[PDB]
Amino acid sequence: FLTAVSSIDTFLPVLNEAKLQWPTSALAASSEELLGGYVGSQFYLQDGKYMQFQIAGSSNRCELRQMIPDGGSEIGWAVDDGTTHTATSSIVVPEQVDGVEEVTIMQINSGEAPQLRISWIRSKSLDGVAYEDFIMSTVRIGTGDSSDNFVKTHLADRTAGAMSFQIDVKDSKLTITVNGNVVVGQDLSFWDGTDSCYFKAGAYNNNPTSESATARIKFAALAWVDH
Ligand SMILES: O=C(O)[C@H]1O[C@@H](O[C@H]2[C@H](O)[C@H](O)[C@H](O[C@H]3[C@H](O)[C@H](O)[C@H](O[C@H]4[C@H](O)[C@H](O)[C@H](O)O[C@@H]4C(=O)O)O[C@@H]3C(=O)O)O[C@@H]2C(=O)O)[C@@H](O)[C@@H](O)[C@@H]1O
Repeated sequence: FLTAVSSIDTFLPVLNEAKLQWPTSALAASSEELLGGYVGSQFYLQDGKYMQFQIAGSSNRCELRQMIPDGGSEIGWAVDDGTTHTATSSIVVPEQVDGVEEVTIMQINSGEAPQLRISWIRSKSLDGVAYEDFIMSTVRIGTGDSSDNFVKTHLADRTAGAMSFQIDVKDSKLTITVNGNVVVGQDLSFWDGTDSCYFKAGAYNNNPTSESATARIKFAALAWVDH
């Protein structure tokens, strides 16, 4: 018997502003269904306090997608609309099983390309330095595929305990704060006028080396706010 995330109060504000996609982007459960007790092995309340996401398979996901609150439709905002768009979370990333290589846990996505992905990464060299078992940001500065289209940053090594995140977008600039420390005024002006941006959070499994290996991510808190 699995306990539903909506059975406690902690996540109700964000569930009232999200739909769930599982196991792919095109298969979704509405905000109303989430508030109404949606539960499964992919999305349940773990140890009485964690909104836990689980997913296996290449490019599969169990992920919340920002909606207009109170039964509204899909949100679309712009990096240059003058409003500050903020996402906060507290995440416990447990040890990922063999075959899981990268798990995107928060995003700014849009109808064009992902402006930002915060992901757990097993192993990567960045600007001549090797990092392992760590949290990375990937920001797009163009629409191409080569590395010049991205800015990748080591944010923090994965910790045993909960790790807090804050993503702030205002006036075409991005700030990321991890455990209260600023880790990224990153320019987003390439995306000026893109009116389809939205936040996501959960687990999106990228480039696994086993199709059966299950990514698993635990949220102690998640909120998205517009000021
Ligand atoms: O930097 C290196 O050294 C290596 O980079 C390798 O290329 C990377 C890119 O740098 C990006 O990380 C790129 O991110 C992709 C994701 O792989 C994934 O396709 C994602 O998919 C979106 C998609 O838009 C879809 O519509 C839906 O929204 O799901 C996804 C989402 O929710 O975000 O889109 C990202 C993107 O396009 O920005 O991934 C590649 C990669 O191959 O993994 C590579 O060049 C390697 O050789 C380098 O060593």
